Amino acid sequence: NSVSVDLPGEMKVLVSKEKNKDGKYDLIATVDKLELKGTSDKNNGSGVLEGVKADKSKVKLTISDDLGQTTLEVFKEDGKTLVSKKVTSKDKSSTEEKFNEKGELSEKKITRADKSSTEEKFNEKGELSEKKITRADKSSTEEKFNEKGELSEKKITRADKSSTEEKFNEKGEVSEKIITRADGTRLEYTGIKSDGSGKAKEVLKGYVLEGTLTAEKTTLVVKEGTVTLSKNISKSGEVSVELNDTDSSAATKKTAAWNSGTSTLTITVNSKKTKDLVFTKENTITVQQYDSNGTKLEGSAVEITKLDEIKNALK
Repeated sequence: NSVSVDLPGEMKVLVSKEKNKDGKYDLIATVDKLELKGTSDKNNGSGVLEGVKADKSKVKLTISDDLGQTTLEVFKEDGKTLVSKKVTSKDKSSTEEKFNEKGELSEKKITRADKSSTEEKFNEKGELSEKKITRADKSSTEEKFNEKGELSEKKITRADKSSTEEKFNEKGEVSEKIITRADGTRLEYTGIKSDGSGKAKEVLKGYVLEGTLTAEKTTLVVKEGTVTLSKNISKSGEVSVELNDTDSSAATKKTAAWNSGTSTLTITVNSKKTKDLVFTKENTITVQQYDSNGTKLEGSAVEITKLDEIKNALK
């Protein structure tokens, strides 16, 4: 009864082998649950097919004579006001537009043959509101602009799912910055001022570390009584941990060494190594105890899950 035909948009059309009552060829295709229907004086599968959704919008598919392009148009109930238009080519590239009630372009999206894309939204003056470019890999950069045409936010997401996200003030300087790492943990900088100064906050699994950004670097502090543990992030991004005890007694005072090659803070009490604090590549902290002498580590490292557990390690 029919013959099936492959079309640009991962879609297919069926075409009758016989002519109908009116000398024409029947055409049928389903497109998102909607069955579109039409007829053509041709039988290669080209032509227009139309439908109506349940909410009364009209759908029209036009398939070019050579079958190398398709246009899908959604209209409102009047059949005249365009809502969306998607044009697709057999190389898989594409164009989508969406329109508002007035019929201005509100959204536009170009898709390349390599699935990379550029998306743009326009405000009600028809000016650029937001733009996103997504790269062949999975990388993506993404901008927002205010009602004065100025950048207000920018976000550089990467292949590994890492991202930097900036917000901008009136001078067009960075007043907030959020840094996410592949592992989902964050670095959050707020209230950034022209000198450098701002709040800092590292968000980890189960707890947050707080501190300050200066133009020198980032310092996150944990305090327990006389002890202060400081986690420094330098302008290169390298981590350094530091311990200060405002204690003066010997039998009790804590003291620590940082080994940058291992990313491990070892704490000594009374000339004997007591435990190791490891700060991992998965940006977790772990603790492990030494033996009597302080020569070797024993048991198994234990992941810190709450802040109150870092404090108890510093007692």
